[PDB]
Amino acid sequence: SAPGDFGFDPLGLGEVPANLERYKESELIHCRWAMLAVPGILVPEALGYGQEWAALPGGQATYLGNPVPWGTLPTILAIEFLAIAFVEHQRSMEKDPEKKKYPGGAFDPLGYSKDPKKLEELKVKEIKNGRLALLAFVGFCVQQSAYPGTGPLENLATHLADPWH
Amino acid sequence: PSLVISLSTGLSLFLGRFVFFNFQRENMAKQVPEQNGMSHFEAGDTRAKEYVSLLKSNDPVGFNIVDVLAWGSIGHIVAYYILATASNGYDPSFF
Amino acid sequence: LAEDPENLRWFVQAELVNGRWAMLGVAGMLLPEVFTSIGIINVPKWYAAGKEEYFASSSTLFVIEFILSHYVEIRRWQDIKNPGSVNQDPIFKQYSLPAGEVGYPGGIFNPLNFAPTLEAKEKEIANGRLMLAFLGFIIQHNVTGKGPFDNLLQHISDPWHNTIVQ
Ligand SMILES: CCCCCCCCCCCCO[C@H]1O[C@H](CO)[C@@H](O[C@H]2O[C@H](CO)[C@@H](O)[C@H](O)[C@H]2O)[C@H](O)[C@H]1O
Repeated sequence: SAPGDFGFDPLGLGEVPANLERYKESELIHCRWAMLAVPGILVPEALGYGQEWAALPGGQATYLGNPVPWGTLPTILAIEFLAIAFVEHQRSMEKDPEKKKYPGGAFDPLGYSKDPKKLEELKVKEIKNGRLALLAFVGFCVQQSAYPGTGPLENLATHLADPWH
Repeated sequence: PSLVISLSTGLSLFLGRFVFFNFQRENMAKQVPEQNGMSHFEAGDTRAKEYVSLLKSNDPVGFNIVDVLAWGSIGHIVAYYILATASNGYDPSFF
Repeated sequence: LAEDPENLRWFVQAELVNGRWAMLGVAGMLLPEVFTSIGIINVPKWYAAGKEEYFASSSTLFVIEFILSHYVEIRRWQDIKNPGSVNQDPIFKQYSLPAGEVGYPGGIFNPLNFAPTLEAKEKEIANGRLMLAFLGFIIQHNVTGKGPFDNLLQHISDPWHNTIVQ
């Protein structure tokens, strides 16, 4: 109920009209990577055999020498958060109208500034699928966010289980 | 179990972000501006602050971590030595 | 300087929803009294359908329905601040547009209107209460009992019972 109608400008609007949801576009493509991750299942009866980094047997190729720290996790991790600061640097150097430097004077006549630099530009369909995805990630994704030690084995009865520990 | 040098690796992540500027432009301390002697009026009650100067080496010396932190931490600090060891020196891999 | 009432929309609409649901509530009872035998709490479940599966549970039933009741109810909300319900027969009643000799304010006593053919939400006035206060009655007397009226042999005469609890 946060979007229960409220918000003015640079904070209110400004932060969000595309901006934060245009950054919540990442959320969806993360949940495109993650819903490029979960689809390990998605297709039943599939051909698999095996992989794929499962429960730690011996990483990439063991290295000719004692693995750096220990575990596959820290070696693949440490890098990820430096080689992707690439994008946000570029994504956090913009402005919406014309670009020069920190120029003369450009606030408002007609045309009214602009719109999220990358506005809707129409196609108000990204958002209709956006909050649709957000509502999912946050929502009944908690169908698999509680006690999911098991997996898929439905056996006929009904649906739902009320509340309980 | 504990990556102990997970994080001492980690903290001199950042204070080498400190080896910084003793070197590169001009003097020390962006030369003592205001320290001793007492900038009037402006040291007065105040200044300066600037939400606009978190760049400069964000990109360059964000490598400083992986320096010592790589090949000089878990991978046996400088094996390429020899340079006057007889009143002793060595120095010898506790690792 | 706002002398007195007021209110309006208010809890005249407050009522009729009591009235007409106390009315229904007692359709609840209606059943077990002529060809009689079956009720009280009877904590139903509640009429129960086929011999093809449930089975004590198949689900929180009860719990759900009224998630639905729920946005239908925001809907009547979704009416009474700003008048929107085609028929329009509760908010003042139907007879389309009118009654609102109390919609823009200034009441005091204002009786109201609303059936085209014909008369009114009026002698649906007092079936309105008969049933609210009836419930009052109805789940008054459980808390000790559960049945009405035989003949003049030995029932309707109240023989011997047992305090309130105490
Ligand atoms: C809505 C806002 C909150 C309400 C609180 C404020 C109430 C208003 C106070 C009234 C202001 C002064 O009003 C004042 O003038 C009247 C006439 O000019 C005077 O009234 C007097 O003169 C009349 C001459 O025939 C007599 O018939 C009256 O009985 C007599 O009371 C009083 O001195 C007083 O009533």
